[PDB]
Amino acid sequence: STQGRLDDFFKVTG
Amino acid sequence: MFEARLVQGSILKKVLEALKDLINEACWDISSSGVNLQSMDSSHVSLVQLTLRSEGFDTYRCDRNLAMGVNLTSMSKILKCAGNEDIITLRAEDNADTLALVFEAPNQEKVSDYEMKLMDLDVEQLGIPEQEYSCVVKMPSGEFARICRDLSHIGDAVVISCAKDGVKFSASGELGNGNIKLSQTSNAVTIEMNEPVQLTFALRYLNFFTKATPLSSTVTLIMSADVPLVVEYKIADMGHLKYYLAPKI
Repeated sequence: STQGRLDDFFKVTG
Repeated sequence: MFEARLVQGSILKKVLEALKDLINEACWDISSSGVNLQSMDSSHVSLVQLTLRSEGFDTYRCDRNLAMGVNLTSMSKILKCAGNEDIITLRAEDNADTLALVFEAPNQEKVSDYEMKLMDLDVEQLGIPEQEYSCVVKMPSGEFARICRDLSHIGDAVVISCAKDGVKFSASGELGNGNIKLSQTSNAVTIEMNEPVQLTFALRYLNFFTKATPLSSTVTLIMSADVPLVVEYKIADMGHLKYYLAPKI
């Protein structure tokens, strides 16, 4: 229903 | 200095034709081992991972390991100025704010020299748990592209489902609903299922990925429960181009 983002699955930092 | 000479310039043209629409800015990681790239779209809905091993290049030199920030739109344009059988050479200094691209026509009398500017970039670190190989699909890259184009007319999203009958793609719209089913019997399409999986994805991004179709005769689709989808194209014993895609809900 709603488009997910990779941050919800992968660990993202920068 | 960095210097990477590639006989089949088409590969680099093809690479950027794939990225430019999916991604605008990106950082190029250079090393003694080869060229790699890793970046996510502004929406972080997708991730790209490129690998180009030094052994694929006719001439390779990298003294200091680099991290070149680049505009891929600006860079794809320069590669338009390259022919499909131009030997392409990349060049840069140990401390580079510019990137040099050199195309050598096969006629042995035309040589182009383009020099583009780099940009200071905020890179991202990741972050990935390795896949559960729940469902894997090997098949012609073109067929995959065709499938994605067809259902793009039907709806904005696709539902992918695995079984041993095979794997199935489904879309729905105000027009109607369409389902494409794929079965294994070769040999070629290949479906290795270890568990039944069922996820939803946006066709927009899949259609971006498929512009990498010219790079490989085949495409690989690794799919796992509630983890992002993986779409892989091998690059002629030089490496691979890997697309990650986040599902819905």
